[PDB]
Amino acid sequence: GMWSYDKITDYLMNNLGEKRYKHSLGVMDTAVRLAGIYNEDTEKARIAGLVHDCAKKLPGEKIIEICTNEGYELGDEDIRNSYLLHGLAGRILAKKVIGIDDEDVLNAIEFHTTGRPNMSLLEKIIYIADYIEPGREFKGVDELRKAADEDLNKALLMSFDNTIKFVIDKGGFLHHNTIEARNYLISRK
Amino acid sequence: GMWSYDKITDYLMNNLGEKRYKHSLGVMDTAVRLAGIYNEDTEKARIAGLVHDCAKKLPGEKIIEICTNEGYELGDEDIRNSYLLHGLAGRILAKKVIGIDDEDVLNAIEFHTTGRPNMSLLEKIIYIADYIEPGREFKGVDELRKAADEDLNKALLMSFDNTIKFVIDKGGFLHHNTIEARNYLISRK
Ligand SMILES: [Fe+3]
Ligand SMILES: [Fe+3]
Ligand SMILES: [Fe+3]
Ligand SMILES: [Fe+3]
Repeated sequence: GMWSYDKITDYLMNNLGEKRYKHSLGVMDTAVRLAGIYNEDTEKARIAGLVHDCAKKLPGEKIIEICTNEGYELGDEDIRNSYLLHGLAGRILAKKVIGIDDEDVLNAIEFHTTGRPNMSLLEKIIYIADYIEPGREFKGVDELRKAADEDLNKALLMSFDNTIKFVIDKGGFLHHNTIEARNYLISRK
Repeated sequence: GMWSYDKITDYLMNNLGEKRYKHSLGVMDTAVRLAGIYNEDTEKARIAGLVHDCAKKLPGEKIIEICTNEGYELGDEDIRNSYLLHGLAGRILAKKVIGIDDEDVLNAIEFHTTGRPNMSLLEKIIYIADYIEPGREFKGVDELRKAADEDLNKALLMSFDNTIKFVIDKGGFLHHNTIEARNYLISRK
């Protein structure tokens, strides 16, 4: 069955450490706030936000092993940036360890690192909450916060654009889910 | 059989018009020059460069119809930027109308608009020649020309980066082949 809130918080503090656990509470609170604005279920928002980073502190090799063992097919393109995953590994832990069965919550956890095409409202909220939670501080966090409060799709687009430019600037790999997520928003806009 | 050079030039002038035909001769000459630098076959370079834009002046709807009729499966992601495709339609015309059978030449024509992972030397030469042919003039064309003369992979990477940033800036769609082409170069670098 599903773990109690208190059992979950114990598990997250143990696995994530103080700083990342505090981040997670911030994401939770932010997800709940956005849920209020957009009429999303508050408890779906609270649980997905709370547990979204449950696999964050695992080594990439272990993340890959968890995903592979549970039946997910990963390609070389998924393995080469193993950081990214922690969303899928987190979905797996949320389902198999924590006992969370809600499909929307599991998707929101899975795709929070990259986004994807045709995201649910909950998926969007969890994705953006990670960027705008109160504990975050970076150039432009404010416009992003404003946009999230008014026009969620705009906020995601702004985030995707920033990510892609940053990766280009750093010479890193670009994940297809992020590219496809952005295209999908442009085509609906 | 394959058309004579003179028949090809007649066809290109008629179909492309003066300005775009002149561009094509520039690409041809540039491809030949780069072929000399990199030890690629000069006649493969000359024909691919000459005919690469043979389908450029067709309407997008007709480009799509040519590709579909000849058996290529196009997705919504291919159709939404139909401009791009003219490479595949050009490959089809080069094979079925002009009588060009060389697989490498056909690939170089097909992928000149986007690039792709694991390009041949000829594919790379045709792709970059389009950007650096003498008739071109834009911010940074010079560094691109320098890089092409010394480090072809560097030049492509620079081009892909520029394209992606430009599309983001303009709010357009990003084609998976360009993203995948860039990732492939980063992973070999
Ligand atoms: Fe995360
Ligand atoms: Fe996070
Ligand atoms: Fe072209
Ligand atoms: Fe061209």
